Amino acid sequence: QVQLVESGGGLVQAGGSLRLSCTASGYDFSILAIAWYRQAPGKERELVAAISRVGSTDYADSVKGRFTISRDNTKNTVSLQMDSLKPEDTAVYYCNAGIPMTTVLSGLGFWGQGTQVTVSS
Amino acid sequence: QVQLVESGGGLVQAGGSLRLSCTASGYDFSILAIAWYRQAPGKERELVAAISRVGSTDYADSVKGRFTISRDNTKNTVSLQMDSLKPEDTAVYYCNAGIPMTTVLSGLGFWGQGTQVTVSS
Amino acid sequence: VVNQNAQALNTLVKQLSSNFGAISSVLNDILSRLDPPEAEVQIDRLITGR
Amino acid sequence: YRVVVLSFELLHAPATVCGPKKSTNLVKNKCVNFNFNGLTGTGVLTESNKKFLPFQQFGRDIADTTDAVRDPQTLEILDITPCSFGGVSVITPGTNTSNQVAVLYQDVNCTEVPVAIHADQLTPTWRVYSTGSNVFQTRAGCLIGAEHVNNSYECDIPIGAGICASYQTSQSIIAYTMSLGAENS
Amino acid sequence: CVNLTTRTQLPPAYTNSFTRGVYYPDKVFRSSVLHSTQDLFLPFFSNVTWFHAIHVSGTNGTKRFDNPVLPFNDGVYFASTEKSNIIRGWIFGTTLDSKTQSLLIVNNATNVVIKVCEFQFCNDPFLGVYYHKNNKSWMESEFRVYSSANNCTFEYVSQPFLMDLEGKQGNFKNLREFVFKNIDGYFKIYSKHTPINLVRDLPQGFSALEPLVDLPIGINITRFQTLLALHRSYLTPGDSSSGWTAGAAAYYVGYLQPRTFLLKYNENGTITDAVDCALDPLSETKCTLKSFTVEK
Amino acid sequence: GIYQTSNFRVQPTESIVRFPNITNLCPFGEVFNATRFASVYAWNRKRISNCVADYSVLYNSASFSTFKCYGVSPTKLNDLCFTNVYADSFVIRGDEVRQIAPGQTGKIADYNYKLPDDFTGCVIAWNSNNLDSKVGGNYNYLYRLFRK
Repeated sequence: QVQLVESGGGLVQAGGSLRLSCTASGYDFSILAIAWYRQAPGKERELVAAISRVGSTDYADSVKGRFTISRDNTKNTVSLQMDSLKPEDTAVYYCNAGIPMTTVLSGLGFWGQGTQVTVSS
Repeated sequence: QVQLVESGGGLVQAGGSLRLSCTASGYDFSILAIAWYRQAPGKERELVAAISRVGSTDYADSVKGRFTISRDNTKNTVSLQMDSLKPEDTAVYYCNAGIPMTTVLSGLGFWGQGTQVTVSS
Repeated sequence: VVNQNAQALNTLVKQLSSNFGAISSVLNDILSRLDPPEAEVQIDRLITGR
Repeated sequence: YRVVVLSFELLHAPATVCGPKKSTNLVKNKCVNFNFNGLTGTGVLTESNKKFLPFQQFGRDIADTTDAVRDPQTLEILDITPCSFGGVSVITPGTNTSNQVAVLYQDVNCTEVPVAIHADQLTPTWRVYSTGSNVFQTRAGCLIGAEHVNNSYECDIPIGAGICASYQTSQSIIAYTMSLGAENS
Repeated sequence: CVNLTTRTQLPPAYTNSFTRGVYYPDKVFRSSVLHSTQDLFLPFFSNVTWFHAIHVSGTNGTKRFDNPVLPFNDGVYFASTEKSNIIRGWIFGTTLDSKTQSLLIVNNATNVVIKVCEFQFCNDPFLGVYYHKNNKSWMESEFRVYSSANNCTFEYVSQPFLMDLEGKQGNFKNLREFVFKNIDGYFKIYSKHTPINLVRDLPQGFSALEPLVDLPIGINITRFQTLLALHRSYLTPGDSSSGWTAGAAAYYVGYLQPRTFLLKYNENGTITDAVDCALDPLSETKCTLKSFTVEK
Repeated sequence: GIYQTSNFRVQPTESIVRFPNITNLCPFGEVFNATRFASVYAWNRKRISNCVADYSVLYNSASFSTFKCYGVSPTKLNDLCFTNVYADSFVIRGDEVRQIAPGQTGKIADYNYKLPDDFTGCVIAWNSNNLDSKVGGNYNYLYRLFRK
């Protein structure tokens, strides 16, 4: 079965940088699309980033130009780098897996456990 | 007994921004006034900023309009936001707690350990 | 004497089912579920225990 | 032209469409690596007379070691045993006397000895001791290179189970049952 | 789908479980072995809560509609001494509302319906069988358990427990045991059936519960229910008894706890005896030596 | 004397892997060998879930004019369990087979059967003249050409 494990996160000051990692197991990593969503207390889940199986990338307008997405197929890992982080970015980030049918982009794909990210003023 | 722990600081290029944190323990945070002082090698200690128990904030003339000082009573943490730094600001910063009767402003209150802040040209 | 020998052998054989701090007590499971770089340390823990 | 398009979707729901289900033939009385429904182990599957409950698949002993299994395809119970295992010892008289020796394979029937060594060694010598006319099945194992004799002498080289090997006769190594002294009345 | 009337208030009764509540922890076979397993078991001689479903003959009888809302915790052991298949199923869930998925098990004398759907679960569900011969023989038409069904995340069907039904008065001739557990989002149902010749309480015999059903559902169950087949006596031919009644039946609920049990597998490989290492010092001594008999 | 010199061990001969019966093999043939095929504008959909698939028997027959899988080999995709698989069956002209492709535009793709630019599914096409053609011709299909 599809299995995702989120790692990284933590507390960072405003203007700093952070990294989240998503480890994949139980399926074929080469033919899958993977995305990061985020949810804050009292806020609806919104998309942060997405990368398809062919290296195509997509970002949210709120994070476009600041967040970077990559995926190492050999290690079956997906890495997100956040630069110039701001307090609004504080949230729990979820790694989502979906066949690139808009399934990953629609949020109907597999889910992991999530990782906390806190950005102080 | 009053206990203050300083954290943050570090090295930053001119024009950067950072944050200093003062964690308070061993006393009632709601009824104490807390200030940030600084001292440079070969120089005399001087007041950088101060915040009373009622949120009133005061800043030194040489730093007024650039720094910010705030306090979270729930976390009992005093935060000092540094923006628009210059090489003259390099120093060790200390957190001083005292009853709001000029005791904290006079530098006669309790002292912590200090944190280094370095600004490069 | 017979019971002592039998229980010593029985405990020795049951000790093979102890993780000894490893993720699993089965060598093949560790090899399949992990890459060499960490499978080596897991196997080292199992080897030390056994 | 008839056209069919297969579209695959992986949602948060568990995967349920499959098809990799490799299922080989059943082999008995042969050391093999068996994978029964994810239970992997090396051994010799043999027909078993045990009667598992309808819901019971595995089978274990006092040592919590899998000693039996149920093949899912057909409701049959197969017991598992280690392939052969055993040590190899060399019964040799003093080199000052002769260089010919004998080989004892512990607690293994003489049939499996040629394979229980792989026989792929130096073309003479080792293959000579992997089989031959003088192959004796002892309770301590299989002895190759020693001539079994109905006589009984004092034990010279202890093999086990009341059986000892000597060199006396064209001198050759023989195996016999140790004589516990001389009869007297 | 509202609160039922004619509700009688009675306190909850308790009784002794004896050795009941032993099930095969795993699908493994062992011959003439004594195996110590630490798992969710029903302690020997434990407090098991009693529930009834009976209305004494005539209006003087007490109208009992036992179907209270109960918790689940780490596992449940259900027992039923019954004659006329009054107990027909169960409801499981956390909120018992359409917000989250819930599990329903039902038997209707012709099939077993097992579903994982978020119903509304009216505060007093029942089947409401009709005994009249309007069409011929009793027909089930007053099914009122949930107002609506939507988002059936999973459904399952198996053979009916049939068995059959008979009409007689006296000691119940059927005792059914079940064990329901949830762990790692995995529902497990063990069970056992036996004939009995006792009116109330449990026999002193010993028997094991073989697994029946497994369901891979990652729900967060927190609560337990029960399902009875309400009998409408107003439409019974030959008898003019008015109102809605429940046929005679008794069911016991016990709560499993993490215990270490020494099970004894005979040559057949079926459990023949068990020892609980929390009852008496004798049992602790027995399972510390891993023997059912200990010397002086 | 006698000296225990070494140890011997009989190795596994080749192997053995055993798995349970075949449970409700996925009805791939029911769609591939369907007696009736819907039109392109009304292509027939069949859902596939809770089953075990087997298409190697038909894949290796080499009886398909096209067996194109995007992003994965036709056989490699087998070694992965999916949540749902939808089979879309229809009949189209041979020259129109190219039109069933991801991101393609035209009178059929944009009005009858459209596929997204990111496509990982498979498209299988084979001759159907032996069933959809006879003396006098067949006129039992329709196609949509005009839409807003």
